[PDB]
Amino acid sequence: LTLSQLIEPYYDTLQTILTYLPYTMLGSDSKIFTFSNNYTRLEIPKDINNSFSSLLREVFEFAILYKQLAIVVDRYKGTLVSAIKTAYIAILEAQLNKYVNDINNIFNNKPNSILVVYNSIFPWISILRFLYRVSNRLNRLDGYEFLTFIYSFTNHGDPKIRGIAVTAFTEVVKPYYNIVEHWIVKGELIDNNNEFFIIFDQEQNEFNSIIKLLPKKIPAFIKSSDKIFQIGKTLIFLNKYCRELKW
Amino acid sequence: TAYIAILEAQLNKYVNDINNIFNNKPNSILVVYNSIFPWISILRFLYRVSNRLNRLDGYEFLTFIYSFTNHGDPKIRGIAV
Amino acid sequence: SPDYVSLRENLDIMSSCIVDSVIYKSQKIAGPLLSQISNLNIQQALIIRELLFTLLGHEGHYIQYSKRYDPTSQISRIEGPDYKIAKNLDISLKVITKKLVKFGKFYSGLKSFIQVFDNNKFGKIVQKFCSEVRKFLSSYQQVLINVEHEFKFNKNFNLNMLDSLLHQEISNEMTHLYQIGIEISRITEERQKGGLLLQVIQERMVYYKGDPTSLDFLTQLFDIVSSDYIGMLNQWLLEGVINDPFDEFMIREKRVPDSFMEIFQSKSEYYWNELFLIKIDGLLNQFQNSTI
Amino acid sequence: REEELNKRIVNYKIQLKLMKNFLQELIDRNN
Amino acid sequence: NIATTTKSREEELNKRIVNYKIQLKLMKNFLQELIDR
Repeated sequence: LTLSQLIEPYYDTLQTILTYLPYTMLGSDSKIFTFSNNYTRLEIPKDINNSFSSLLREVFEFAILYKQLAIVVDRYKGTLVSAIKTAYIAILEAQLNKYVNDINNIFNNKPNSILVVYNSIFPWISILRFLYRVSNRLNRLDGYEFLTFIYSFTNHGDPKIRGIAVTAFTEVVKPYYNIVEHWIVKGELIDNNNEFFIIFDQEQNEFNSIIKLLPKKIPAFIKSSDKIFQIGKTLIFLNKYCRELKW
Repeated sequence: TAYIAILEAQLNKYVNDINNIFNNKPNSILVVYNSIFPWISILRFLYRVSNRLNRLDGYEFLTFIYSFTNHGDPKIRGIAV
Repeated sequence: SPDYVSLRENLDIMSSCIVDSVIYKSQKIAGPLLSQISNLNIQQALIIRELLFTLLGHEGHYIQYSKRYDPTSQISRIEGPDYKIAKNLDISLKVITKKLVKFGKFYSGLKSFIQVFDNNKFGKIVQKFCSEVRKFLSSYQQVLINVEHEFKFNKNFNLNMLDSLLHQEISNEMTHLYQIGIEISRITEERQKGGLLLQVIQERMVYYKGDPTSLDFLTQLFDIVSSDYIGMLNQWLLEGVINDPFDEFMIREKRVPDSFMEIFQSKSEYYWNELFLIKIDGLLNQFQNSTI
Repeated sequence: REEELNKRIVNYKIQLKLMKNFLQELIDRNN
Repeated sequence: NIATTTKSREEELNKRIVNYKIQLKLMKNFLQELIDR
């Protein structure tokens, strides 16, 4: 007889866990694990002795965090108006899709114990924690403060954290570069919200002062800003006052 | 330090040998003794050398070990070299 | 009483989100008394089952945290918990277990070290070291999984085999990482009453200068950890640009206050001769030369 | 005799260092 | 006695002191301009 058999009579606890664990990991209610309080806490049932409960408390960190991220993604999918936050939500959805596929792989290969499950998903601790922390501040932070907040993480020394930060920053910053592209090429302003370093003044009654620069909002990753402003102003002047549409 | 490193390697081999001797359920004390018998010279030599790791300096220790490489016994000279 | 796993309420980007300072008051399922069991095989299997969870830092039915371990204190978490073994275990099994328990202490200490020292205020060197610690933990769990598989299917498995395997496989690297981490904790708590990691590794490496495997591991760790510092130095000497805003780099360029901008623009000599400095604290012995 | 000149030289070295440290302190505090 | 040499020792020391009196006074003027604002 193996070691695990001789202990069976003297050790009582509810493979059955692995039967209902995949449904709990995907942020869904289970016969033995039930969420409560708007999916902010998970109740471990009776008949799970000290050790297994202590181990599960580490595994269930992924389930609750993923459920919170899924709630955020489903809630703010098409409600936010700012382009920066929308791009952030898009990359967040992509990351969650990858996580779900990873879980499906971990449980397609029938696992032997809870520990192999924990080890398989272990590399996702930093990604999930970072995404939860950033999404937690999607409300108070404005369109530009959010971009600056993410940008500060691209310098993180940790390859995993900096990898996810620089992965998300590309798509988060693309809309800003689209604003700059429209301003540079045609000479027009797109951002309806205050998330750019060039603005207008409808109340003004003279050309040279309708457009003004905001030196405080100039991002660090942009270059030759004082030339971008002049290019855009001269374009507006040419295509709306001189009416030289051909050139 | 290098001497301690090789000593640790030898002790690891000895522990693995003991594990083999008792994984094969022995019948009596004598089979146990015969199985580990070839380790008498290695253990005695290592204990004797390590006993003088304090008083001997860095170079005197090297010269002390070097004198055993000329030992005629294949087992003792094997471990010394 | 119901059991709940609830969400807890320079930001710590890797600090545990859920509550983990919960210590169970009494066992949820009452197991057999250890004194009641007299057979050696049963005791060995029971202690093995309890030990698999202990090695990850969790409590068991027969291995319990010492009353001195307070999760609130930072130093207590960093140094890891101390375990007490039930008095009714067999003497030989108790000794062997007391040797193996230390591995759970190191693992818990490292896991709590990551959740504290991996933020922006501790610099790129410490962050990159936390990366190594997290990769080592991932490797160590594959040593624990194999042990569990052998316990489950191998009939010849016994406590001595576990002791020999763990000691011969993962003890050395774990000891190195734990010692470096606890030394960092000691130094950083002393300084409150960054680049210092390289000094700790170099100081640590003097004792293992003759050991091949330990020296190889320490040299590899030093090489990967220092790579960020080499990046800063390379950019400084090739393009004259300082990049990382953590003030880690030795050549400290400082911003002129807005109140003095007009003054410093006129007298650019003082701008270019006073607002570039060399931070002597973070210098290695290679750069400890005036001309260099 | 020239000992006196050397002594004054070192005194002015210290005074210059103090002035530079004063500049650094002032700038650090204003920031 | 200290060796005599073709180069004027006292001249070198005096020039060093004068160059240390220019740096001090320029630094003082700059600090005065900095403090009064």
